[PDB]
Amino acid sequence: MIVSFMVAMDENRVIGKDNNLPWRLPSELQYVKKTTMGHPLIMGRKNYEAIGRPLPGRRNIIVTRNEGYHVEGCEVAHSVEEVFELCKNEEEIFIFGGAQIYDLFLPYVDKLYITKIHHAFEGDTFFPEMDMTNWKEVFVEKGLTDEKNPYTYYYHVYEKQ
Ligand SMILES: NC(=O)C1=CN([C@@H]2O[C@H](COP(=O)(O)OP(=O)(O)OC[C@H]3O[C@@H](n4cnc5c(N)ncnc54)[C@H](OP(=O)(O)O)[C@@H]3O)[C@@H](O)[C@H]2O)C=CC1
Ligand SMILES: CN(Cc1cnc2nc(N)nc(N)c2n1)c1ccc(C(=O)N[C@@H](CCC(=O)O)C(=O)O)cc1
Repeated sequence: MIVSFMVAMDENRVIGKDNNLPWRLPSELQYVKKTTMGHPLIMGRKNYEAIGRPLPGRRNIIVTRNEGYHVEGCEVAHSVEEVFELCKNEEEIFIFGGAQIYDLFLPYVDKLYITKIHHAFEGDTFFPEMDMTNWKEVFVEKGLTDEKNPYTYYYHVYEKQ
């Protein structure tokens, strides 16, 4: 299948601060919503706890090592292979991150969905560095600024061959 990364990031690749986004952009969540809709979302359990609930219309798969972790409305995988085992006949798969989880699927990544925020937030979890060269870009577009989304941000999509 197609393994896709889906990340929002800072001009310095920052993706989170607390166990939370260092920003609050409701419109960003909607490009994200519409892109992933109808597709499994694989998210690290630390990511999940930052969302606190199952996101409708998609298979929510939560990656933990913890044999006893359960949340109603989500599957759980203790493994990259268990994730693939669950996504047996899937077409595309969205790695919804946590950097620990971006790290686990780096060998499998087929494409990239990156929002770039042009601003410096002082966060502490970063999106890992990626293949110099390789990935050819396929899509650029500018998002939506307003009171509530008061940062300049752009959607990007890359693909490797
Ligand atoms: N801006 C953005 O696009 C996004 C931002 N974020 C932010 O990033 C932060 C979360 O990222 P991060 O802290 O790296 O954590 P993660 O979201 O990657 O979740 C980490 C958890 O995944 C589980 N895990 C890690 N490795 C394995 C393994 N080999 N097998 C099974 N389970 C494993 C562990 O769970 P356990 O300890 O239970 O065993 C680990 O604690 C938060 O601040 C969040 O808001 C996250 C996603 C996107
Ligand atoms: C902490 N966080 C993770 C998050 C935020 N922005 C991202 N942005 C991108 N580009 N990629 C990600 N992986 C990403 N992940 C969240 C928090 C809330 C919602 C959320 O409730 N989103 C709704 C849409 C808005 C809503 O229902 O309130 C959804 O179902 O997608 C999603 C992501």
